[PDB]
Amino acid sequence: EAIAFDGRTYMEYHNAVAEKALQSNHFELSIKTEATQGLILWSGKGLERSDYIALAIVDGFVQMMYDLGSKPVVLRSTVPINTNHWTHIKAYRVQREGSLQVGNEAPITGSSPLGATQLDTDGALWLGGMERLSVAHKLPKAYSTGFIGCIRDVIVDRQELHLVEDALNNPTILHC
Ligand SMILES: [Ca+2]
Repeated sequence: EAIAFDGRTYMEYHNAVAEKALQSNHFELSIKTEATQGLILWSGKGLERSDYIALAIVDGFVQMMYDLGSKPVVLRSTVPINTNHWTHIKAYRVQREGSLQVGNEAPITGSSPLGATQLDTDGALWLGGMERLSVAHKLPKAYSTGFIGCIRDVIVDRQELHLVEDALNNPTILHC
């Protein structure tokens, strides 16, 4: 079941099986797009003070960004994502270290600054864009740009995410 996004489509989900302290994050999914800029996924409370970890298309390539409390670190892929062809994306973080693998490229890795190791969230996860966009002039434009393309087989922390009935904001479902 592939879902389509037209640039104004954003779905809200909450972590499946309070204030939680997460030591790790695991994201898998496939996407299809022609976009050079766009927010794919944002996990965090979404507030100015909140920690986060996100996936986005910045200037033609997928990149992973996260701030656990000691400033953000970015991991940028070397694969052009706007081929309009389905492409797999494997992303994970264990404490400070992270890995981003788009397609069959060699995994790009890195560590966020010394300090925080936990992502403090309430379980919120956004797809295609995010409600609280207080970042239009605080991060690259891609992060406040709705995604345009398709997404399928999304797996979060080893658990399959059901794009349609798991959504909470009763969105307008359009398939690819
Ligand atoms: Ca933290």
